[PDB]
Amino acid sequence: DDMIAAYTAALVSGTATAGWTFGAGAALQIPFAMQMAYRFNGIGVTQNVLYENQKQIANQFNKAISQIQESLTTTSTALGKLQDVVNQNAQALNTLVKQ
Amino acid sequence: SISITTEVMPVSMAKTSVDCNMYICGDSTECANLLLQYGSFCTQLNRALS
Amino acid sequence: DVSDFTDSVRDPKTSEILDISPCSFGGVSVITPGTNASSEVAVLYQDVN
Amino acid sequence: HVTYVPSQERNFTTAPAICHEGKAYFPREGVFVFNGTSWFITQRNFFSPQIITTDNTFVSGNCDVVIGIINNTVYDPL
Ligand SMILES: *[C@@H]1O[C@H](CO)[C@@H](O)[C@H](O)[C@H]1NC(C)=O
Ligand SMILES: *[C@@H]1O[C@H](CO)[C@@H](O)[C@H](O)[C@H]1NC(C)=O
Ligand SMILES: *[C@@H]1O[C@H](CO)[C@@H](O)[C@H](O)[C@H]1NC(C)=O
Ligand SMILES: *[C@@H]1O[C@H](CO)[C@@H](O)[C@H](O)[C@H]1NC(C)=O
Ligand SMILES: *[C@@H]1O[C@H](CO)[C@@H](O)[C@H](O)[C@H]1NC(C)=O
Repeated sequence: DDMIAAYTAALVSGTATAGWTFGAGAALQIPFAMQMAYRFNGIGVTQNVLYENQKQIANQFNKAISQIQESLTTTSTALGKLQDVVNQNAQALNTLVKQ
Repeated sequence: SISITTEVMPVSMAKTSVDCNMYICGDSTECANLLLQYGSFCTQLNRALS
Repeated sequence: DVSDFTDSVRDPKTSEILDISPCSFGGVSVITPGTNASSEVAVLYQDVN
Repeated sequence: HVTYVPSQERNFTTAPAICHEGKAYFPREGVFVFNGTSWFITQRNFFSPQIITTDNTFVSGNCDVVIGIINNTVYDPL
């Protein structure tokens, strides 16, 4: 589990520092606001819309992250198929023992 | 030219269910009592089909 | 027990209850290179410290 | 599979927009780079400097709300 966490941390750090370039080749650094303007340009929205509304977009991003973090402590229906995987393996072995 | 092409794809199939007691023994209680040793072999089949 | 294996017995002379356990336990793996490379192997025992 | 791989990178200074005559100019397709002498506009995958004209850029608003806005000049052909 530590190595998988290390892999995901490396992926998230590379996204937050180098953007999209490190998937193809080496990592090419870019400040995060210019990368987000490049992502906005790839939908159809122009580049100025990010730079003129940067604080609102950052606040909405942080609030959505906090919403997911508050939701994961409460609800239990999420992660409902990993539990199905482990339950099915356990039930198969117990059925072998009981047969 | 403007062309229209058709493409057909399957989505589901028929849902089926079986009863071991009616399939294997029928209506005889001797076979029904002899089938209790083979007890966990049909809860498995019903679980798979459901 | 649950798998109809005789696990408990009462002694006919000095009437006490005893459990019977199997005496084979734990998985074993053999690590080898090719047979044409060498005849030396390593053994890994799970479930032992 | 025949693919294109970029290589031999170098670092430049960059700005989001440039403020000229009280209005903010944003690039169309590229980034503003500074190489130690003057500011150019380049494509992101290959380094080929171009001078900053009115055709490379577009105007949006005044230079008071962008963070990182700088002062430079924009070449008009007439
Ligand atoms: C003989 O069996 C009785 C149980 O009926 C037991 O109490 C006694 O200890 C046994 N004798 C010996 C010598 O173990
Ligand atoms: C094996 O025994 C040592 C001795 O205390 C202990 O520190 C270690 O945790 C044990 N190994 C496992 C896997 O529990
Ligand atoms: C990028 O190039 C600049 C030169 O303008 C240099 O100062 C800087 O150290 C370089 N970045 C790295 C990570 O070496
Ligand atoms: C920056 O690029 C221009 C483009 O030709 C060049 O003339 C100038 O010398 C470059 N600056 C440096 C410091 O190399
Ligand atoms: C850009 O020009 C304006 C007005 O000419 C001035 O107020 C501002 O300080 C300048 N910016 C810099 C970084 O010098």
